[PDB]
Amino acid sequence: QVQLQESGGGLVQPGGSLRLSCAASGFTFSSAIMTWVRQAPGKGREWVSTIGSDGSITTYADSVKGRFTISRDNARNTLYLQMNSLKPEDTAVYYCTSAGRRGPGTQVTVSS
Amino acid sequence: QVQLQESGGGLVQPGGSLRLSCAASGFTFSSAIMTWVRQAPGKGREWVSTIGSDGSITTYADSVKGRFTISRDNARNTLYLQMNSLKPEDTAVYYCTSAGRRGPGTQVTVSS
Amino acid sequence: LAMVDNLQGDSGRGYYLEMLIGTPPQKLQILVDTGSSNFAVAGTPHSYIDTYFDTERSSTYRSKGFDVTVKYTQGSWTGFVGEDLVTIPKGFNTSFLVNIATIFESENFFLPGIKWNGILGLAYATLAKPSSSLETFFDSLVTQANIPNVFSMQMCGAGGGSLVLGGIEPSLYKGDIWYTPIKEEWYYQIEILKLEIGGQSLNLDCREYNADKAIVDSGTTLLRLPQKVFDAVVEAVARASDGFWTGSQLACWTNSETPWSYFPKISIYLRDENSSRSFRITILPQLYIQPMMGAGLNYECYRFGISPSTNALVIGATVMEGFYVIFDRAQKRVGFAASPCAEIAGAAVSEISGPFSTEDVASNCVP
Amino acid sequence: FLAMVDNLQGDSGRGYYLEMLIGTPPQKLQILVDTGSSNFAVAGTPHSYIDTYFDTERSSTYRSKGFDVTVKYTQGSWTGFVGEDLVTIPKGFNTSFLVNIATIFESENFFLPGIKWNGILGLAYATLAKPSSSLETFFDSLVTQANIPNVFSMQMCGAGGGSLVLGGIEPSLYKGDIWYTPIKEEWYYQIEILKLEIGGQSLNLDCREYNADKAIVDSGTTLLRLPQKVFDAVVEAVARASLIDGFWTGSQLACWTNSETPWSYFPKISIYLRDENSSRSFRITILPQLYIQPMMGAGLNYECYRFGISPSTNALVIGATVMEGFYVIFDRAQKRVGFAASPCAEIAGAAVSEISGPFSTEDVASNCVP
Ligand SMILES: CCOc1ccc(C(=O)Nc2ccc(F)c([C@@]3(C)N=C(N)OCC3(F)F)c2)nc1
Ligand SMILES: CCOc1ccc(C(=O)Nc2ccc(F)c([C@@]3(C)N=C(N)OCC3(F)F)c2)nc1
Repeated sequence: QVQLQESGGGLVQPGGSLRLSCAASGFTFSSAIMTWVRQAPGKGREWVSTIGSDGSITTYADSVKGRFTISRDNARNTLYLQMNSLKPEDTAVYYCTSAGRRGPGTQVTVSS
Repeated sequence: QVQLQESGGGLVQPGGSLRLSCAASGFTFSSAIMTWVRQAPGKGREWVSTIGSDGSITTYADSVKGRFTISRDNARNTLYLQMNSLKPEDTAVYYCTSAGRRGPGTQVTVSS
Repeated sequence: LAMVDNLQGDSGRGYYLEMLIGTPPQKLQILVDTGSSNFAVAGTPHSYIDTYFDTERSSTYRSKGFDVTVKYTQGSWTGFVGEDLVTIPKGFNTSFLVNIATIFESENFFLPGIKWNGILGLAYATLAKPSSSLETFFDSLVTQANIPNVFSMQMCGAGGGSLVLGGIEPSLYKGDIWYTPIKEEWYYQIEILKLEIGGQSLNLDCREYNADKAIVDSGTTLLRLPQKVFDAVVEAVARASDGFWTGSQLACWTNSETPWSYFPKISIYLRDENSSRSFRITILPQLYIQPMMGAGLNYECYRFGISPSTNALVIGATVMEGFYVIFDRAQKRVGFAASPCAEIAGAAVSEISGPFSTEDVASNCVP
Repeated sequence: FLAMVDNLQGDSGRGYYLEMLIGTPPQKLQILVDTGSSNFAVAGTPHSYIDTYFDTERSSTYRSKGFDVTVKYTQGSWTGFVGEDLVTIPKGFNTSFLVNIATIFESENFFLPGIKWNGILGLAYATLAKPSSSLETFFDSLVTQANIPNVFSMQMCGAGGGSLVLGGIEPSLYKGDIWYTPIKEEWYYQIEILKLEIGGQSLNLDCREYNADKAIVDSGTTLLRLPQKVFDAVVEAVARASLIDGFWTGSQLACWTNSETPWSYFPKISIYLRDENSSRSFRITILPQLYIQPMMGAGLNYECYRFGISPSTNALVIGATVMEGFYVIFDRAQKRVGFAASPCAEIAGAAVSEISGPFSTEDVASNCVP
């Protein structure tokens, strides 16, 4: 029963760098597909990155490619998103999701 | 009730001529396809010639072609077979036929 | 080994022969009917056929100057009667002059999804319309081609076929041919002595089978039985294993419900030429409990391949497709033989054996 | 999106199915669209009644979760290894998405003869997925990874192929209006039936008989399936309105000639459903062509026919007998099932279903569901 909590978001300057975490409890995390999506204020839900259960298969949105890296540590029930080369257009709530469920979000905000 | 009677059979020399006639009574002769067949002693029946109801369509066995002429005279309910250039192998009983039924036949004999 | 697979079609939409008529030849597809005696083809277009014989395009066609109507229970056809040259491409070098009726007016004759557009009656003169003097197609052919006065047919529709005109072809059968006498030269009327269901005799006087005739008819799909006989047959069949019986409904069974293995053989006993003897022809459930959809699913729906008649026991397609059948008009007799192309999966769907004594039955079973 | 029009093959008898490309390089399989379950499962080994299967060992991107699942159903079952691979849909999508998949290596009565599909796409909700709701479904994967709306729609065009539109509604698939009814629970596509009527007259039955314990829109069920007591009261009413016994139980088919024109004699079957604005209801109707179902198709002067309604023990299943009549919108985001008159749902020009509204929700409970 999918429970998840993201954190690591904050306020950074362009070219900045954050590492988001998503901690899971109550479902079989080490056997679930995991995904990050973001959502700007009154813009669309925007998929970011998906990782297969053991970590070897990761897919990415064009808009973040070469900049962000998805990854997970199955032994600690946690998903990651390494966010480099951050620009203002990355401003949004980052949500981790699995099986139709999502966490509360982490606010990531990029400004000069 | 197809009722038929052949005549004009007889004995002739090789090279000679006979005209066979077949008189019909009690069926619709002027509407009938009509046929001549022949049988020599103990050999199978051999078809000779067929004529359609008005006389215009006539057909012939290869063996008699150009030598025999089939014809009919509807107003007289009579079928004819003009037989020229007879040879020993035309020796046989000749019978006129229609719709399964035949007459008694007429005996033609061609010998030296 | 010339007229072997010269038929198309199937035991439900009929077996038809290819035929070329007139000059130049027009190609028609003509149903083989051993229970009538006219040669009749569509002469005008009709909504359920692809082609027809247009007599105005044949230079050799001649009109007789009259037409004919033929009635059957559910319909009729009316045709101009004429004469023209015909050839059967698979079977014959030359052409022969025959009578043809050209249908310009019919009812219920050409039906949706039929593949033929003409009918070849191979029965005897007595049934030709408008009289027995209208020379039948097979009397013409016999007379004009010098063949024996015999034909024979094999249907491979169970689970095309062959029509051999002027004899018998060894490769179309296996085992012995048994001959039963032709009792009367009209239909192909034969003398049935006994019906057995799943090896039990019906309680019936043998005359019940031959009231008012027992006939062999490639022009009838079902084994058709006088009502009294059909009542015995249903009761006996349903014992040994309601809309179904009447052909009103189909019964659906799954394939592991294995429905063929729970129905009996039906045997028909016929007199040998040696009158003190008989042989039996037998069909299995395969032939009389017929799969209707052929949709290749895990269930099939079936119709009972027997139907009541008023005035005849009609040995139609559904018995004939079990055997090679010889119509030996010369020696007045009908031959039956096991038919190799009668196997489903490789399983036989029919049986022939004999002889059995006729002590038990009257010496003439036809009233 | 409009590329999704006519993406399904098959019929209401053998099911409608979608082409899907799986793994790397892609293997091409035929997947039944099933709105009554929630797993994505495909043949993983050769079988007798299938042409092809997904070989996981020819996929460079396949990864195994290392456990396997068994799904049991009334007659039959299917066991499969659970894994993950990239899928694309040729009709709808330029790219590929990483989804869970069950490769079946052992089943009973799953692949039946003359069936053209070799797998199944369950499009219902997380809750009915095996082995647990936490196994992400294909539709939650695609919704997430492709940024589409959380809606799909389906049109079935084999009364007497189809379009499956993932991520919305395509207007050229319907005519008139879409009426929506509430999804009552998110497991099956469970909705509320308020009233059944045969030939303008109602059945003497409580609205709660109908939703026992659930009325569901199921694309993976051939017939309209009615609880035994509803089944019996429908049959008695249909018989009374016309022609007809084994026909009712599916064990026999009635054959009628062309001109005995069978359809003229049976009555309309109308299902009343609650509108989103609850004071109202609408009515989806099917006519005899959809529920008296021609079985031979040989174009002869007769036909034999199946009764396309059947008893269920405890489920009212609006399967293909009804869904063939309408365009159906599974609007998960808004918790509602839409229905609209479907252009392709006419046999010889005549429409074989109808949709109409609105009517008043007096003479029936505030709530008709257990
Ligand atoms: C092989 C069985 O499949 C078949 C399917 C249809 C048919 C068929 O139409 N037969 C058919 C159609 C019209 C018709 F007029 C006839 C006639 C003259 N011949 C027979 N013996 O019986 C009825 C009949 F006197 F009216 C037969 N036959 C066989
Ligand atoms: C257009 C409808 O026609 C159809 C024809 C066949 C089929 C079909 O095979 N369905 C089918 C086969 C196996 C199976 F396992 C299922 C499941 C999972 N889905 C549903 N909803 O109910 C039964 C079930 F839970 F078992 C369905 N479906 C539809």
